[PDB]
Amino acid sequence: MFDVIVVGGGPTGLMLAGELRLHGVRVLVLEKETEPTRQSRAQGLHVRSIEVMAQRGLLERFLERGHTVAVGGFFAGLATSWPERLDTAHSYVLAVPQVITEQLLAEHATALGAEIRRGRALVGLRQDEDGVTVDLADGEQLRARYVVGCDGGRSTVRKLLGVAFPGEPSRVETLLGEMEMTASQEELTSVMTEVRKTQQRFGAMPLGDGVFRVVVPAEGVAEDRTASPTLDEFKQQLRAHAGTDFGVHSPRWLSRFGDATRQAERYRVDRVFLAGDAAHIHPPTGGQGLNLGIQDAFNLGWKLAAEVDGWAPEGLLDTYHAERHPVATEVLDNTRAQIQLMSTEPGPQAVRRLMAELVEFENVNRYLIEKITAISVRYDVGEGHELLGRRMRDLALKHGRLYERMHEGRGLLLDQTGRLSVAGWEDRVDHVVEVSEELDVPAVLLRPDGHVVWAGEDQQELLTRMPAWFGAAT
Ligand SMILES: Cc1cc2nc3c(=O)[nH]c(=O)nc-3n(C[C@H](O)[C@H](O)[C@H](O)COP(=O)(O)OP(=O)(O)OC[C@H]3O[C@@H](n4cnc5c(N)ncnc54)[C@H](O)[C@@H]3O)c2cc1C
Ligand SMILES: [Cl-]
Ligand SMILES: [Cl-]
Ligand SMILES: [Cl-]
Repeated sequence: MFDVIVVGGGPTGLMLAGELRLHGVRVLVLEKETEPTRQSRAQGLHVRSIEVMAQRGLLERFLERGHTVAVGGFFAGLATSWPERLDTAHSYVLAVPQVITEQLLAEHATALGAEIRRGRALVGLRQDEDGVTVDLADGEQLRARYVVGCDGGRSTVRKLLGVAFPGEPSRVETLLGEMEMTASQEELTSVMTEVRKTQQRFGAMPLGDGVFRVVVPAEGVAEDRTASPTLDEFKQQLRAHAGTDFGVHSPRWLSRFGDATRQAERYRVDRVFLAGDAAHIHPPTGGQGLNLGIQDAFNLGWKLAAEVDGWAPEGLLDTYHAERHPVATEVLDNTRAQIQLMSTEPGPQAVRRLMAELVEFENVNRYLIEKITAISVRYDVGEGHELLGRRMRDLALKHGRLYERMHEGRGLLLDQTGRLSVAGWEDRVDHVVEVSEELDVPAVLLRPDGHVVWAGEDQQELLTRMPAWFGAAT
């Protein structure tokens, strides 16, 4: 049998498979699609996702296949500028296609020793008090201690548990397409900016290889929710919302996505977990579905690997739902506000003009970017320092950065004075003694995902918060 079986070869399951392999966990990735989909969904990581890869040393391969972008207009298309005093060392946006993002995460999980069986489709599942039984379409049963559901928005695992999926349905659908056009490239650059003053969800971005990525609003709601949109439909929407069809060339692939904002009610149902789109779906327009799914698995990874090793605290796995469900609600809630600001009605247009006056303030622009990039996410840990909950930025230490010592996914203890020590938790927590100037506190205790659970200078105060997140001593 296996220790953990994840259901989904997407960027969420691959990120969870790598986090579990850092602790020697026999994992198994079940993916329905044999060949990975060539549909370029997302187009890059945000600041927090960039920091997540840096904590594992995966940032080099991402930066080799992409390029950094520091512009304005990521919040509801409000074309501004990038903030100045952004509390993060990776204050930029890496532009990598999701196909490359899934490719690097799959190669890293395979390099760490993860069974990725492509072509296996989960049909049914059931669980006892000792493990979970998985029934595949081919008829092969698989026993596992814990199973996590990363099988996308139409999650089969979620339906096999009764976990409700409440939220608002799809009301405003949009058309996306990677293509070229008979119109000049320089001519479209001057046309999009003029129409964007009213219809904000009309865009066009180049890919360098001669093709572009044009997103055009659609009319009505499609009843199939999976039917291939015709090319004549694409030009009819381009001529109605932009005044010119551009005469498109060869289209690589077309799609039509909705704006249904739904979120799972339970993230854990006793040995079965949900992550990524399996636990929350929201519109791609103002979306963090790739950033959220990565950070969801980045939160569950070290926690689930702590249970199979036997040192996890009592209700550690219960905190996955208690910490990643509110993050999905506020994200999903922000996506609705961003589409609302993109509405063409005279009401929402007046609110967008008010927001445009407020984003001129740097603190307002910084607050929105810190919330969108998810670098301001703060969990509930307890009472104490002002750092309790938030992650720790890449602090420049005396010898190298800070994220260069967290590759093994172990507990970190930044000790600037050296008088603090770990007694009995050496098997889970390291002891980095490096003086930093960006840190105004004597010592910080970091969870494997970077979030702070203790900050101070007392040894006895350290002895209080150590077993709360790392179990008892040896
Ligand atoms: C057009 C578009 C643009 C987007 N743009 C962005 C963006 O700019 N930024 C951003 O952050 N997010 C963006 N997103 C959202 C983000 O891409 C998704 O949320 C993300 O792909 C979901 O990650 P996941 O691995 O959890 O889901 P998936 O990638 O859907 O993973 C599910 C995988 O498991 C497989 N599977 C399904 N059911 C089963 C089963 N029963 N058994 C086995 N395997 C199964 C599926 O075939 C699939 O391969 C966009 C989404 C879309 C559609
Ligand atoms: Cl605007
Ligand atoms: Cl760097
Ligand atoms: Cl102003």
